[PDB]
Amino acid sequence: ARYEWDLSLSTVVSSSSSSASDVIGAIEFDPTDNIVATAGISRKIRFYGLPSLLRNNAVSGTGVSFVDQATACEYYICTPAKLSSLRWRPGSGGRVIGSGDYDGVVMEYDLEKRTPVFERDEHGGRRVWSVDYTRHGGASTVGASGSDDGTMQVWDPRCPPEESVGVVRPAGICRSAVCCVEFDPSGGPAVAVGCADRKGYVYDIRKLVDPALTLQGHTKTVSYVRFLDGGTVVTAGTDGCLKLWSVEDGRVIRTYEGHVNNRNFVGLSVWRNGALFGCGSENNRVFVYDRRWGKPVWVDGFEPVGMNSGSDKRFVSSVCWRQSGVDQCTLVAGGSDGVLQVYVGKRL
Amino acid sequence: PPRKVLIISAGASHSVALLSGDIVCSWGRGEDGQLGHGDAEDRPSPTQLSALDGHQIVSVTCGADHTVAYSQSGMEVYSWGWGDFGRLGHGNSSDLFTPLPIKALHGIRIKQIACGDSHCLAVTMEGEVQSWGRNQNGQLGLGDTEDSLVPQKIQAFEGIRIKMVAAGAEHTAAVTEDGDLYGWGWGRYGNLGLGDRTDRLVPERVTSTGGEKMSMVACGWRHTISVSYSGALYTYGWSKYGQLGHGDLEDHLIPHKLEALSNSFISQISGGARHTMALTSDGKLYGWGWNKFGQVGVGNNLDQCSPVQVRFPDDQKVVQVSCGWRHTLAVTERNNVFAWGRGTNGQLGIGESVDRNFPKIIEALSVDGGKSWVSPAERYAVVPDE
Repeated sequence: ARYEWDLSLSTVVSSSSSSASDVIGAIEFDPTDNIVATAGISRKIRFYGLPSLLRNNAVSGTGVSFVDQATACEYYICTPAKLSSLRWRPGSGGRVIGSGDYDGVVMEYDLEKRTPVFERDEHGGRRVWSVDYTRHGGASTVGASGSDDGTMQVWDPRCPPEESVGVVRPAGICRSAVCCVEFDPSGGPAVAVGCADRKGYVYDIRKLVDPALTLQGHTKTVSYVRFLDGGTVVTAGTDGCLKLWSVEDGRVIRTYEGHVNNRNFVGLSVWRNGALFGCGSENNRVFVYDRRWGKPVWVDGFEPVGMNSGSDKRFVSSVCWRQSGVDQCTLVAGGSDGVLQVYVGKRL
Repeated sequence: PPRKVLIISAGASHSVALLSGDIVCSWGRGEDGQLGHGDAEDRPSPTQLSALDGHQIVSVTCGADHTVAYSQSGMEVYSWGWGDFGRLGHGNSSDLFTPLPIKALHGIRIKQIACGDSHCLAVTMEGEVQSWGRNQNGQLGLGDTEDSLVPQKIQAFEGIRIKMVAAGAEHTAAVTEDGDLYGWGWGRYGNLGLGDRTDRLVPERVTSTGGEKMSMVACGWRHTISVSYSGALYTYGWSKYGQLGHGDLEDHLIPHKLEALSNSFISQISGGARHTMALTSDGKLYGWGWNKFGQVGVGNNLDQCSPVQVRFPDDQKVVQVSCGWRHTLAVTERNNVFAWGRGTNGQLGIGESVDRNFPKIIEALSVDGGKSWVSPAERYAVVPDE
């Protein structure tokens, strides 16, 4: 087990102002990695210019920089429903961001006009847990949503929203929820889903009728699936573990344990260039694993001022790496209280 | 003998009713606290809101994910549900899962409460208006865009007795006792009736009303409905879903009379997010607009750009109607309650999680056939378990 990264808390974004619940359920970078969008229970998609956020609020030495929400947030979009998920739409030049919500609705917003441009309600009103888009498709991009109704649905955002390019029900008879959907980030044909039947599945987006690859070993719902590369995917389960899988044969390569996750979505993000897996934890911790070892290489336990009070046990509810990092990495974590924690890392 | 249903109100995903003996009941989505039972559970059937028993509640009103009730005898206003932007009026932004009194309104003579999606207004017996909650587009009428966590008087109405108000997603409208019509808040899609696309931070009189005095008003996400002393019905704003009801999908920046209903005298109106209901003097219910979930009640799921009569067993007359975001409720002359539209969270009150496109009787209400806070980790971002 090698400890190769100096990964340290740089910035904390918090609100003095609002007592509203503000669990962060989704954190995503735009295609340039200049913008971070967050969303969750508070029906607000918030945007942050991350380099400028850190540059304009820097402190001396190794201290942590504390920034108020009103200072940190460039702007936000009020939405009709609680958000489960966010994804920027490729091929739109960072102009369009998609969301899934607790009304079962997929929305797309144009950020140049701040207006909704796409609205799809085809999951019977069952919650949408996850949204994604195919990569390197250009004009052929398609979106997909996974929902409590037990389907992953594939739709063309240029067509009328009532239409569908495909629909799969991975869990079969019991129709268990599809909790996560993820397209191959390098543009291959694989699309991975995680389901409440405790399994992951890998389909061929070009031909959804072809038999899925089944990822079987979790003992609880698969809450997340993320690609490491064209040949491997990482799942998270509410059995308290992550698992690395071969896409070629479906075997478990490695299981990762040490964090606490038996109930909530706590986030999973895979930094593909560094082969590092980040996730939240229900004991208010951020965990990072290296692909090579099943024990965490790094944990952080930041506690915002005044957390102790209140009987609500704060947890880390979302994480997201900056994918374009190679010699530097950036990990953004979101708390169940709406606090953002920005970690920056360089090699030791 | 079932209690008479006195008041029905529909929210974004929930429904509330007031019955004789001042009994409040609530059903539908409960995850945000909007049912007021002290838990975050949905309720598929009308469920008595026990915390308000004996409080002499005389009125209930749904916002989107919040609810307000008031007692004229107790001189107390109560609110609960989702609390962001101060829409509950308690001086903070906290969620509530049980009713709490709005202290600022204690001892005030309240004649009406209107609940927009994220703001509220109270009209007093003396015709004054206080507002609170979200104000980003000026919908509180206070002359700024700062949200207000407590009720504040609209100073622009001093000397102007207000008959009633209505609130949409981000705009507000009002009618005076003299018959003047007003609009303010978000005006991008013409729903203020002022002839331009500009928001208004204070009430602005609609100068082009066809020369008629307006008796009632109601609001949706991007449209507004008004009814004249003559009983003529006017709609204005966006009509992408046909919610204006004029036979086309054209915008209207000023009140436009709905000619197909000139035959009838409109006695009540209600605005959904994107659909519309009008009740005639005869008890005929007409609906139009967004119908994807069947919330127009005319037996299909195609949008309706012109009024269509909603049909009830034995053509019993309707005496009350209330639109939510995606469903509709109605009370008939036979003391029956009907619901239709989206029912995923049980808001139709018929023990289901299904949509319906024609009226369905709520058997629990018809003659014919606990904690203030719930931790977010128990009700949001919970991984489906099995």
